Amino acid sequence: RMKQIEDKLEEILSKLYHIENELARIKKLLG
Amino acid sequence: RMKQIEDKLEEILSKLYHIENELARIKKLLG
Amino acid sequence: RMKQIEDKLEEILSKLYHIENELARIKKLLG
Amino acid sequence: RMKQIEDKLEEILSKLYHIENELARIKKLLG
Repeated sequence: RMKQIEDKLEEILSKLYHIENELARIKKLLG
Repeated sequence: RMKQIEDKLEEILSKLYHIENELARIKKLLG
Repeated sequence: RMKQIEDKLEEILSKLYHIENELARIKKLLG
Repeated sequence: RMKQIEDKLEEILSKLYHIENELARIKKLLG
């Protein structure tokens, strides 16, 4: 339950990693 | 006390899925 | 120590709320 | 698990702060 809990949070922690990658493109796209 | 925990998680999940495509959209909007 | 966890998932939850808005605003501001 | 969960949540906290911060900017540029 708990290891399943900390697993979803490693998940959440990566998508979040992806969104900054993307505000990283946007910035390009916008000068 | 605890189903709540994994219930808010699927929900934090769902959001980031929303955000996912919003950025997709934003990327598109921009190029 | 388990109400702690939840009250954080909520403060995460909420920031995911505002995030949705920044991007729907960014979204309109170009389209 | 206890320390470990609350080693990640506050890494997601921190991260929401900066993705949020990053969007403030996207605003100000965009108008």
